[PDB]
Amino acid sequence: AMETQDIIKRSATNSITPPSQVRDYKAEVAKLIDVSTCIGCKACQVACSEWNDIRDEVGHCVGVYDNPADLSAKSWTVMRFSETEQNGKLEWLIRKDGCMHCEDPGCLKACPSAGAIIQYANGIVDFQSENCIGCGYCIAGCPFNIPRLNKEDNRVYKCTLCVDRVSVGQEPACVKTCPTGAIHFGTKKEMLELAEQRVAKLKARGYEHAGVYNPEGVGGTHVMYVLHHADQPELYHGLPKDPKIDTSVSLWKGALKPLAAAGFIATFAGLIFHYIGIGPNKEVDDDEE
Amino acid sequence: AMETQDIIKRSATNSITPPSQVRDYKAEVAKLIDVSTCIGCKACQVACSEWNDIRDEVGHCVGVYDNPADLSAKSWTVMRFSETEQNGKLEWLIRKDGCMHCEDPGCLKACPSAGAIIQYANGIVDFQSENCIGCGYCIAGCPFNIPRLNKEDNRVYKCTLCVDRVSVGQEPACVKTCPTGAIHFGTKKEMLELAEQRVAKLKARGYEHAGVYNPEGVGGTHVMYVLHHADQPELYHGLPKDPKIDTSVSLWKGALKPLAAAGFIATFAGLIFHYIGIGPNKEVDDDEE
Amino acid sequence: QARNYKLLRAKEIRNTCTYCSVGCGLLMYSLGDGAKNAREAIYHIEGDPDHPVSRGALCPKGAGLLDYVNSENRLRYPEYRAPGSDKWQRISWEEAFSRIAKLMKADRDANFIEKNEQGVTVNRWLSTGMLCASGASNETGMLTQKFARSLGMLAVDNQARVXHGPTVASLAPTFGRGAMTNHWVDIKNANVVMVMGGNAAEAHPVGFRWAMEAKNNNDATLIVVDPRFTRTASVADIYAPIRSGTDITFLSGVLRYLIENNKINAEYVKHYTNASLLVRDDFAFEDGLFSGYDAEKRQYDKSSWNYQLDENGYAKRDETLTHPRCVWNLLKEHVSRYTPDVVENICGTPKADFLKVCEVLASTSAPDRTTTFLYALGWTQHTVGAQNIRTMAMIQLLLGNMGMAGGGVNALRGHSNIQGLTDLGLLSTSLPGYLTLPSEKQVDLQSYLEANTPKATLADQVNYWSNYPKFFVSLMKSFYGDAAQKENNWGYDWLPKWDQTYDVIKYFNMMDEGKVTGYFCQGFNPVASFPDKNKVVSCLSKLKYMVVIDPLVTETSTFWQNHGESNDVDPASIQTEVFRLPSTCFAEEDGSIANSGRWLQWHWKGQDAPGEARNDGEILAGIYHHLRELYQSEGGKGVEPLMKMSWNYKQPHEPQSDEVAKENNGYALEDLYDANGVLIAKKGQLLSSFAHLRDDGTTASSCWIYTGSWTEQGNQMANRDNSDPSGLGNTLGWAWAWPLNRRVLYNRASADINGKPWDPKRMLIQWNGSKWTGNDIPDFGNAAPGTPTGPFIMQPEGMGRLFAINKMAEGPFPEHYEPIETPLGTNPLHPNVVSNPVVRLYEQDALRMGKKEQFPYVGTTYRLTEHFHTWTKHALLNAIAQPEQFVEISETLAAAKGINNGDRVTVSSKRGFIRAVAVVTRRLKPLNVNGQQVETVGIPIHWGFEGVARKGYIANTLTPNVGDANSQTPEYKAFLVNIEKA
Amino acid sequence: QARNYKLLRAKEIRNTCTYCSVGCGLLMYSLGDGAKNAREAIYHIEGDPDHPVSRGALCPKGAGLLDYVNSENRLRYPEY
Ligand SMILES: Nc1nc2c(c(=O)[nH]1)N[C@H]1C(S)=C(S)[C@@H](COP(=O)(O)OP(=O)(O)OC[C@H]3O[C@@H](n4cnc5c(=O)[nH]c(N)nc54)[C@H](O)[C@@H]3O)O[C@H]1N2
Ligand SMILES: Nc1nc2c(c(=O)[nH]1)N[C@H]1C(S)=C(S)[C@@H](COP(=O)(O)OP(=O)(O)OC[C@H]3O[C@@H](n4cnc5c(=O)[nH]c(N)nc54)[C@H](O)[C@@H]3O)O[C@H]1N2
Ligand code: SF4
Ligand code: SF4
Ligand code: SF4
Ligand code: SF4
Ligand code: SF4
Ligand code: SF4
Ligand code: SF4
Ligand code: SF4
Ligand code: SF4
Ligand code: SF4
Ligand SMILES: [Mo+6]
Repeated sequence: AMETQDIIKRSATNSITPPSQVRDYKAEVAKLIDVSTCIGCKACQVACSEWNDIRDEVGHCVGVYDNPADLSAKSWTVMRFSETEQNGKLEWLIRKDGCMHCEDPGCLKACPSAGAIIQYANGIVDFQSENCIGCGYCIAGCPFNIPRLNKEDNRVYKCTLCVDRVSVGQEPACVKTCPTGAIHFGTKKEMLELAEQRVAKLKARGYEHAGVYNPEGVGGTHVMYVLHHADQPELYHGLPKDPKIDTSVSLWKGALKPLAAAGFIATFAGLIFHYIGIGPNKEVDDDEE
Repeated sequence: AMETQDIIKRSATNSITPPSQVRDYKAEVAKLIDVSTCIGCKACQVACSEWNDIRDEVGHCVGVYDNPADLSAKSWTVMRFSETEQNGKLEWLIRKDGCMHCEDPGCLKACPSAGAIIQYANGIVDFQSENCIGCGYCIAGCPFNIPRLNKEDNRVYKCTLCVDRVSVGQEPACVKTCPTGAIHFGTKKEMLELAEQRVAKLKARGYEHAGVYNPEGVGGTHVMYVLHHADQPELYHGLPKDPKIDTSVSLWKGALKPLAAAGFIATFAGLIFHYIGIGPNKEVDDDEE
Repeated sequence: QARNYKLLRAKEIRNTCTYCSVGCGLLMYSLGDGAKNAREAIYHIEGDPDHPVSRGALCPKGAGLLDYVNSENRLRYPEYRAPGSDKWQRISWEEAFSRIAKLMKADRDANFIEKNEQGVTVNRWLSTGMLCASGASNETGMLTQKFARSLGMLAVDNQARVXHGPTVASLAPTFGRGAMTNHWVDIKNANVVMVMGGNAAEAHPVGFRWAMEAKNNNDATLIVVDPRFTRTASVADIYAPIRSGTDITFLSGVLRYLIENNKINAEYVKHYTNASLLVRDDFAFEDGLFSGYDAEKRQYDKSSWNYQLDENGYAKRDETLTHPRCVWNLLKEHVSRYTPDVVENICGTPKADFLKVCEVLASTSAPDRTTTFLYALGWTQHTVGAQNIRTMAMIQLLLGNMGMAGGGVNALRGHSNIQGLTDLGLLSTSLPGYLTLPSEKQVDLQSYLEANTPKATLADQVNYWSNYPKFFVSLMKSFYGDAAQKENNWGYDWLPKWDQTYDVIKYFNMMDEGKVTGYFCQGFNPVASFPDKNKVVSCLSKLKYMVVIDPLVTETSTFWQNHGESNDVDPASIQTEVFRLPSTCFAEEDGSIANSGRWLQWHWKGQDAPGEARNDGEILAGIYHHLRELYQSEGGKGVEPLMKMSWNYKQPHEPQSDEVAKENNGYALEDLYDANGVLIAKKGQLLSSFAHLRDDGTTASSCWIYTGSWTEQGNQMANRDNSDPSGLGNTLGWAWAWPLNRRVLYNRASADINGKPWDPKRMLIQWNGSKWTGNDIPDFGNAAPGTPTGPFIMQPEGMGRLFAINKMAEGPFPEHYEPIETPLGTNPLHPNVVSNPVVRLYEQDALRMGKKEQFPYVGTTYRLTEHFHTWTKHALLNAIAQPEQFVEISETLAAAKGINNGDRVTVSSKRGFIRAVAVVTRRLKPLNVNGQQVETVGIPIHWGFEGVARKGYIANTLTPNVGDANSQTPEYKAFLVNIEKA
Repeated sequence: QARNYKLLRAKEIRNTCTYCSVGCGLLMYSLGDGAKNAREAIYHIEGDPDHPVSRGALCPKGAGLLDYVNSENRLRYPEY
């Protein structure tokens, strides 16, 4: 572990013993998914599985184009389809779903196993499986419901932002494959620029609420979207509006720990000083004099 | 460890906590050594040591061409020579020896150190030296007598099937070097095909018992042979006929463990419930009333 | 840290996607560095970033190629199924070749026809036929052509018969050639992109990127007109519904709108179309019928469908366009009936939607604005398929969009190499280079050439087909070599002569009557792809022998096997001997394939095929040599034509791709000189242009339009220069396009009569005082601006035809006719003529047609982005993407039937049934048509009984056995069905 | 995971076996990318898969060339 010496966050690691991160002068990268240019071809699902050496089961059709129906340990990205008339005419909104590579990841914050989840200087959040204990805390800590457990090895898996390709200078497999160029990749700074240019074009076409989805509640994401209707992200098969780490999780992983620590220390002190101060309670402390 | 997330077997690891193996959709590979085309040049020994950065000692000649005389920590493959007249005329049977990369490896089964031996989805069985304690259990667990201890670091070493070359798309060093093409490499499925084609040709030349050596007793191997005399593998310098993990090793590493576990738990329960049930045996339990 | 990059030391090989005609570039990776001891194995495939069309992208089909190449269903060994057997038996290649050759020789000797009843030598064999592989290389194609014709076969077709045949039948008569006019990247230059009669975002996704580039970055308007709200509609600016089978009404309505509002490029129309030519006084149209109808033969005498002739024998003209008989005025009269109300009443398209489309299209009548049409089967697969296309082509001529960058007619091809097989002539009566086999009435070479060499119909025209003799004699020299001489008319009589066209529906009608002994299915799965599957299986069951050549298990190869409802047959009752021969796939050979834009692209081998699989040329050679040797020692019928065909390859049993590609390009057989005495080529050298071909036996080429593809300068199909100096997306240095590397056909029309570009920001060619030069190779000769020479150089009159004279079977102008199975049971425009009056419908098939009382809903079949026909279901990645068969219906129909989304349903027609999951959606909605509510049931075509996706039913179990009046392409897109809960 | 592939950024040079007349093709690998400040040092040699005679193969002599090139007995200075 830590061979790259650019680990800026590490799960279950005390704040006063930070992970190796001297090689942190690197530009943050990002994937930009422009749903207004997506044709729902699923090429990204196929390219992802092919590159990553994984295959999900052959499922069933239950009335919709969506398939697989959900992310799983063997499907790291899935296209989600939504038909709606909420905006005045029939629209088919199609969105690629998978890890958002949050700047402040809830999965990492909730994880109880040291080093099971890490965040690289470039923004990629990845699972170091040797340390995963299969507790599933990360599934609840994630504001986007992304981590998935593999029944065959009790470990979670998800989109790695093709860390094995990016680490040596190549863009992710899904990015490269996208037929229409709905998916873009590069430094986050220039992806934000491309996103704003696209939003301007959508507004010029009549989408007054077009916008970039890069949620401040999780510190921004390294997988962002350009949405025709940024005022209604739920329309895109439940994309959360203003996502953030849940308050109960923040308290549980935050203040509860040192509070409990103080109680324990204080209790031990009290009991110890108590025994010593007063002495045992035996049958006769009186005939001892 | 587990960075490749395709570890299908791991030494000394409980069956209910399997190693990371989500990326398991990969074709199995295999080396096929056709001894009927081997000229005993030893190019494979040289290429192996050159590629792997190892050098054995300069030995002695004791009357045979074989040299080094045995596999060692510094010689991961050796040519074994046999002169015989058992089949009616003088024959010089020459066989390349080294790890068979068994589908069900006895070395891994016998190993007591977690992660010291692993098996990749593609069939390669390799030693992760950081975890080796030098006990040598693997030497006895191996049906082919392959593992060898390095006196200089107390760890075992053997043919890695050039995992460092195969992992990035290139065939092993010995495979590439073989002057006559006696050694072939590719997916196991197509190597089995090549083996059967070769066996057919040998039969057409009069070798009625020619056959493929891919022992079912160890679940098949990822290093296989085409033999002129598959009915007599011992002729090829002791190649085992119908090899399998030894019954004593299977019992020792198998049933003995949970049995002992039950005894321990049951004993602890008995003793504890015994003390509590009857109470101490002090000098006078009678004048206590 | 992360796992190491898995391709760092793999062998990298360049190849091309094997599925659709976009022609995306691939980079395949194999385990092994090419050393002889390492058997290469492809383990990953992704896109080639430098390819100009795909730029690294791959849709789900291309991206999942690994799972096809390594499919568990790849064929490994020759297999044989005995008469009445229920199992395969593995046999050796030599056994397969000998058995097949014996069966073929016995049948050919028994049924070969040397002479017809009128005493003419015809040398034809009709009792054994072949289906050819549009998914295989051009080199395999030429070997197949030589194999089939030397044996005298006329029942020889490739997928074109059931695909774009109607396009060739309509675009050739209208513009001069039947191919897609522009190319993929060029679409980015459009101002309006029309997707009608196609679903490009699902059927040609990577190519569709350029339509999205036009929309997003060129401010273009994307319009989709389809009975379903598709994934292309998802990204469209405008969506308008239309009832299947009514496109001619919608498009004729557009023509009426343009003419009435004078939204045309007047100077373009006046000079570049036949608008000013005068039509014979006896030409007429009334109540659904044109003049010359013979109601008993159900065909037209087309004598009146022609121009009036002047004193010099050329077409008379009236440049003022005021004469009542000029094409322009007759066109105006013909489309006057197609008012917006008529369009709404027949098509179901609301007037407000139709108006939006008319207005946007009309905005491109300006010289500097263009519309480009992207279409395919939505228009071709109808009894009026060719006429659907005629109407759209006429629209593009009125708007002045042909020959323009960002304009044209992008008739998107299907299979990766259907373009190549069409080019090479693997169609019943065709020869390579759009040449034609002799008809049995053409008793000698002179008669044959005269019939195929058109006389110019206006003075001063290029009329390039006048060169037909040079192409034909050169083809004969390629086929026969020294055996073809002036003395024996270049081997003229060795070619089979046709008495009629043996299209697939006709041939299966013959098979059903017991007239067909054997059949070859090379990369073609008719049990899945032909109409009326229950009848198809019944027909194949009458065959004595069948030979399947494929890299995968196909439903056709196992038609004799019982698969429950999916294929309820009794093996014991089927006596057919079936041979299944394992072939290579695209990744296992080098060779070339032609994409939709006419680009011949070379690809390289990445690994050996699995097991004992062999390449297509080797398989043909094995059978061919065994067969010809039998003739050498036994004699037989039709010996000479078979034995004279050349097979001049260094290794006769293993022809190499480069050898065949060079034959296609052509050679100089003697030193050649120009008229000034200058050497143009030396004996033995490859030719650089078809302009050098001669009719005197000194040149050879087995495909004249391919001359220039592999010259003395090398294999141009392997060129990889993606430079685009003009910024228009034209890359003359990548691969090689026919003809003579011209990327945009009809480009002389990109400029006005004075040579000035219609749009100065899109100049393709310009006059420099002595020649035409520019950003594309001129599809023109050296006629100076201002001369009478027209821009459509393959047309005898040099013009785009608004009036198609005597070229179309059902009329010189398009006319609305209802599908054979229509939900209305009548035609609102003329109840006396409901469907196409010249459609051919066999009595046996008429008995299998249903009526609206029993089958009230419109049935239509189409594709999903994730699968390719019934091929990709053999690949795990694609099976995961769309695992189970479904059909699409509206919320209205589902509610009426009590069907909840996801429920199982049974869809049926007069011919059979299928059962599937119901996808209930607002994307399908009933339309108001002629006072009724018309519902559509959509049936995707990807599932069946072989593969790794969930088992399903062949969609063609439902389709009608009737086709286009010109090409006999099946009406798969508009028929009748019923639906019930299941 | 496995040790990284040791030749990924080495300089690759084509040469021919120095021993017998078969003339097998070689691909030699040197430490250094050819920059003037790096003194090249061959550290691995294997066969050239494209050579028509050898097709990547090398016998024990050709396969062991590294130990000849870097032999402890290589001559270094003129001696008298
Ligand atoms: N994903 C994928 N790609 C393919 C293929 C594949 O199997 N799968 N096959 C390749 C081949 S061989 C070809 S020929 C192409 C064809 O590609 P296309 O013809 O574009 O594709 P289809 O899906 O057959 O359907 C065309 C569209 O026409 C609509 N339609 C149905 N009836 C009518 C009608 O009468 N009028 C109009 N205007 N529309 C109608 C359908 O709803 C459908 O969306 O696809 C190629 N590309
Ligand atoms: N209902 C309905 N029917 C249709 C259509 C429709 O829209 N609806 N569309 C029609 C059209 S346009 C078409 S193109 C057809 C297609 O239908 P088909 O072409 O019959 O079907 P495919 O599944 O594409 O299979 C063709 C074969 O090529 C094999 N092949 C691959 N590479 C090679 C090779 O190199 N050599 C050989 N020998 N074989 C190879 C593939 O494995 C596959 O089995 O379907 C048609 N039928
Ligand atoms: S590959 Fe691109 S266009 Fe296709 S579904 Fe994924 S994001 Fe959308
Ligand atoms: S999306 Fe979820 S899994 Fe991904 S980085 Fe954010 S919190 Fe973690
Ligand atoms: S399941 Fe999640 S939370 Fe639990 S150890 Fe593994 S990564 Fe951490
Ligand atoms: S970035 Fe890589 S891991 Fe993530 S969805 Fe795309 S292809 Fe899969
Ligand atoms: S290199 Fe090949 S021929 Fe030589 S000894 Fe080894 S296996 Fe035999
Ligand atoms: S041959 Fe021995 S060392 Fe090699 S994998 Fe088999 S049991 Fe282990
Ligand atoms: S010597 Fe063998 S058995 Fe012992 S720890 Fe090392 S690998 Fe395991
Ligand atoms: S496969 Fe590699 S480690 Fe094994 S003997 Fe051959 S060269 Fe040595
Ligand atoms: S199917 Fe067509 S669009 Fe998809 S990758 Fe292949 S050639 Fe490209
Ligand atoms: S590698 Fe061996 S056979 Fe080849 S040239 Fe060198 S000595 Fe000769
Ligand atoms: Mo097609």
